[PDB]
Amino acid sequence: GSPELREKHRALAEQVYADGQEMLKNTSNSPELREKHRALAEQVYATGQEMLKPSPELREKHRALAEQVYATGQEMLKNTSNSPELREKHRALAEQVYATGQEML
Ligand code: HEM
Ligand code: HEM
Ligand SMILES: [Cl-]
Repeated sequence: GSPELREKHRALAEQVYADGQEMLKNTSNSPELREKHRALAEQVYATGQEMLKPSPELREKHRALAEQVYATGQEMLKNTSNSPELREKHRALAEQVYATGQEML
């Protein structure tokens, strides 16, 4: 429907992934970086919704996984330090979101 919106979503997704990976490599991240990631997360989520307004079952899966990853991140917003356990459970989920989005491409 709108390729411009799809590519905005993609580019935002890429940037979420980069600071995610960047943040993974540090025991403590500045609030600036943590906030960039999460503002970007908010905008990929928003652009994804905008597109719902491939197959329906694949979009459904991706959407459900997005919500789960976003809800997971919100819990991490309350923590000055997120542990390996938390950080890796979030990474695993986020990986499934990326995969399913790429499966639609
Ligand atoms: C929030 C985290 C999300 C991430 C990291 C994410 C990531 C991606 C990625 C990487 C793609 C493939 C883009 C490409 O390579 O061209 C994609 C496509 C897509 N995403 Fe998401 N997504 C997210 C959330 C959502 C949500 C919440 C929705 C819907 C409510 C959504 C709907 C879509 C749709 C419909 C496409 C395919 C668009 C098209 O084919 O024209 N996404 N997503
Ligand atoms: C794909 C969609 C993703 C969404 C919607 C998302 C969302 C969030 C949110 C809302 C937070 C809370 C921010 C904070 O604690 O300050 C967060 C934290 C985090 N995310 Fe993500 N994230 C995604 C992908 C990733 C990926 C792929 C990685 C790693 C490769 C990652 C690594 C992290 C890390 C390490 C934190 C914690 C930062 C810290 O404790 O200093 N995220 N994420
Ligand atoms: Cl804490």
